[PDB]
Amino acid sequence: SLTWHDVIGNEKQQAYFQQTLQFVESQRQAGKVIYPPAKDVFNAFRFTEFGDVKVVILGQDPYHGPNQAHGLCFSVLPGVKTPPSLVNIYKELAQDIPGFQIPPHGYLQSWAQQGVLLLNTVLTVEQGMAHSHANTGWETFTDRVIDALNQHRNGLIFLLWGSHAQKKGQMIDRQRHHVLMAPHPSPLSAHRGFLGCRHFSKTNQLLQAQGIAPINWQPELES
Ligand SMILES: [Cl-]
Repeated sequence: SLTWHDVIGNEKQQAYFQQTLQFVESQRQAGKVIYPPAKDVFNAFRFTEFGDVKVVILGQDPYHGPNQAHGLCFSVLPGVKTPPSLVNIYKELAQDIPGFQIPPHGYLQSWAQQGVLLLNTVLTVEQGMAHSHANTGWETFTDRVIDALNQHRNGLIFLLWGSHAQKKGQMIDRQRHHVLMAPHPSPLSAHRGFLGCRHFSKTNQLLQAQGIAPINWQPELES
């Protein structure tokens, strides 16, 4: 029943956090193209409340091209070309989940509505520049996010894809929470151990073992 407000609202008063927001705003004011739009930065928290989190998936940076990032890792809004990482996520789901169909869009917010926290560890990026906002304080913030989930929840499933995400989750209590590892679904590593990981069926097995409803991984468009 605890909310993000309850467990991490205190971050608003932290110097590092205020300095992160001040930096992003100054960059925007200077004419830097920063993604996602300001109104979307915290969408993962909007769409999966703290007490509602069942599954945590980490990304690193928001997508850095136009029309892509909207505040959820890996997702793009309807009408946008499915980026390479999500192409591979979808390929895995098609093999892993009976009856899953690769959708003609990349919008994953229906996963968030079911309790899948779609968290990037860095929450903004300058256009075309990977890792541009890596050392701005966002990693501090998302460290606090992961610590809150680790300490104040039990039985979460963390899907940690790639070395950055796995290092990010190094403090997660692996007895109290269920951590699943695979490489990043980017084409740079998908074919070297992500494809075949079966994380989506495994996640559902673990949820069912707890008496929790499994995720319907088939993404839905707005109605
Ligand atoms: Cl990608």
